[PDB]
Amino acid sequence: MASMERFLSVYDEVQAFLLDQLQSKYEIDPNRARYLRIMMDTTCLGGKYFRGMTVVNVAEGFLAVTQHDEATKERILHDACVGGWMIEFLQAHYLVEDDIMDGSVMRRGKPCWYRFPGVTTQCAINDGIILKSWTQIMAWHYFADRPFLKDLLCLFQKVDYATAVGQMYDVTSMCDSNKLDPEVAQPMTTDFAEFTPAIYKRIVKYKTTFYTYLLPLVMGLLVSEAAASVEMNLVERVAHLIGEYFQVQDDVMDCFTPPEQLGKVGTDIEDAKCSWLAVTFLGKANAAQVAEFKANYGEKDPAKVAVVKRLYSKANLQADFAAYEAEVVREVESLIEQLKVKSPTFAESVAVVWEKTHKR
Amino acid sequence: MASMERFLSVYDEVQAFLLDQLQSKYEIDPNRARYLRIMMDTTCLGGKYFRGMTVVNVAEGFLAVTQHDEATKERILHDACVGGWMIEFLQAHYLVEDDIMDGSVMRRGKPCWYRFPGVTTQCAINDGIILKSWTQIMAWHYFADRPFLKDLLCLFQKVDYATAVGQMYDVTSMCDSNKLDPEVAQPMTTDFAEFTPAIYKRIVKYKTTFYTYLLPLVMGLLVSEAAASVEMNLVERVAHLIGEYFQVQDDVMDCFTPPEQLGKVGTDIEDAKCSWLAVTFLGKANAAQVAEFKANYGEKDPAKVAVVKRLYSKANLQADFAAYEAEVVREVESLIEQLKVKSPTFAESVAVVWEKTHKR
Ligand SMILES: O=C(c1ccccc1)N1C[C@@H](CO)[C@@H]2Oc3ccccc3[C@@H]21
Ligand SMILES: O=C(c1ccccc1)N1C[C@@H](CO)[C@@H]2Oc3ccccc3[C@@H]21
Ligand SMILES: [Zn+2]
Ligand SMILES: [Zn+2]
Ligand SMILES: [Zn+2]
Ligand SMILES: [Zn+2]
Repeated sequence: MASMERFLSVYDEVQAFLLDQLQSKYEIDPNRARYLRIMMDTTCLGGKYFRGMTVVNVAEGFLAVTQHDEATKERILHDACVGGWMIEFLQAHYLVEDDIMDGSVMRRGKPCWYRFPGVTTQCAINDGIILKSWTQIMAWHYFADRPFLKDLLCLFQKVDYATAVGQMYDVTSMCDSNKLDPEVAQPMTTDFAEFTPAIYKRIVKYKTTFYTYLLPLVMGLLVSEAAASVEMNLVERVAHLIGEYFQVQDDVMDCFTPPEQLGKVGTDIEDAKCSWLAVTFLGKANAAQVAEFKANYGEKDPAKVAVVKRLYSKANLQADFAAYEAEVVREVESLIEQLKVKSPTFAESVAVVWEKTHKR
Repeated sequence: MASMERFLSVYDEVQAFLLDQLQSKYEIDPNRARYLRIMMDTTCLGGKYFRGMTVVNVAEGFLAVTQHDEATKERILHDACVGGWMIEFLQAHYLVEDDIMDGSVMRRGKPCWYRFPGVTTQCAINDGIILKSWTQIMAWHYFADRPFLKDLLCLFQKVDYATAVGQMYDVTSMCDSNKLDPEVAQPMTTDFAEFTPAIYKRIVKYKTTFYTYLLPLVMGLLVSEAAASVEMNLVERVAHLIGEYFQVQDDVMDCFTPPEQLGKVGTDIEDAKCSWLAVTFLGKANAAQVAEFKANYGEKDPAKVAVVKRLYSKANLQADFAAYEAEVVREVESLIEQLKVKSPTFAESVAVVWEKTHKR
């Protein structure tokens, strides 16, 4: 069976399980079951399933070099699918809640969930709660007797938390830290002193890299009972590096990719986000350019946004991007080499992860 | 040591733990640590701590009849405190997110978290996420080697899920079930055919009773390694009964308790909630009264809300309330008797739970 069809089949299985359980144990009625079914589909399906498929790919790599009964190979692949769906549902949770938090309009060329007419924010916030709760229901049901259950729940839990911490770093990235205070409405920074490499890296590491790259890789290891074929500190380092790169690309596309291709109208400039463009721009700008940036960034006014875009184009950031990319290729290659020592298989899965990120 | 001072001390301990861990492992800075500290205090403190103190009270009951080393008694009490805080933090999560969902203005005579000037909905939604994530951090840290860890995590997880399902039942309680559809903006019911005893009971059982009464009771059992002194089906039945009563009282107060005493301006009538008042009213009204109710319920207009209030006063619901109360006293007493068979101690803790609910 091809991996994707296995993964998609398991979605139908897991869906059926969750909805049958709501009927048998939670007293649900058919219409509310249907609402949840549609919610699940709308929020969890239609992306590339990169995250969930990474769990499957890591597990397949181990299967090719480890002796097992056929039924064991099936059980491991089933588990890697369930585990992959746990990640996809965790993402779904964060995309639902993030879109409400940010007042986002679209996602993947469709309206954000909360904007569907029969949803509304009042329901959507809870719908996103349910999404994450379903990850735990999946784990407890499918992995009840598994030796990796403890480690998988503990890992999931740390990654979820890291992600919410990351979200906090992100939403607060345009405030001055010394001014944070629940009692006082928060001004946007005027100095941009916090738009640094170190601060950017912190936002991205927590907000994205733990759930997008560390969790799929380590989950594949856990369902394969392979966590001793790796040095975990290498896995962490390479995850943090590739994830950073992913976000840098996402940031560039927010400003420069046509909305029909992006699946949304990018607003990082108006939202005053700590983007790779803004930090790299401020890293090379002269006094006049810095001043022009301050006068126009973080404003909904299209005139001011076009001024920021012009400032980015004029500042030749494509060159800094090529240079960053070179350095990431170097470091990722180095880490892949170091991972070959203990597991050539795992190293190859990481190479694939990197190719899929680097090319897209 | 008196139970409350132990419980409050453990809050400071747990706080310190969480915030020290953010600094040592999550790269947090002092100002964001302070924001989180203030968030935690604001959202988790200042209620009666009924839920968390129930875990402590159940555990103390067992201590009085079970032989243990002093250090064991301390360890059990510490665990019951941590477990109680897990529940208080879970509530905090749900109150933060519910207040945003409902556009609530106050809670306990203070502004809802999301309305603090330096919070905003964008941060508050994530703050409520963090709140729940902290329950898991607490459990994994404090209960890492405990024999009850699995059962406690699995129970917590089921109660959280039940609660979010309950939230869905609640927010959708004024729609006609056959009309639920993410694609279509939802009209309020015109027939009120779903304002029934069975439907009300379902909302309350899931939205409130699992986290307010079942979880504190069973958590006390788990931290005491006492789950075999009880018949779990009795524990469930008595929790569901007392919790229902709690909600019925809450519903009456929403309409009839002065706002300064309530800690908020009640809006169940304007929000078209499936309240005990509306279901009991529709259970005894004549055709004219039903029609007047339909013409005025679920509208912000104060004139229409006063008409609904007048309809409730005129319909002598205090009498139905006294009758309900009598029947609950009966049934709770019966269940307490049945629980004395296996554990007089546990039965007494349940009696206390009931006294504190029944009197308040
Ligand atoms: O893109 C690069 C880069 C790095 C190494 C070699 C060549 C280019 N940099 C360095 C800083 C320039 O302002 C920016 O901080 C960053 C933090 C994380 C990821 C990326 C960047 C940005
Ligand atoms: O309050 C009572 C009651 C019950 C038993 C004896 C005396 C009074 N009832 C019965 C139904 C009247 O419309 C209401 O459905 C309910 C569902 C749950 C809790 C409470 C009620 C309400
Ligand atoms: Zn966001
Ligand atoms: Zn982006
Ligand atoms: Zn609510
Ligand atoms: Zn209420």
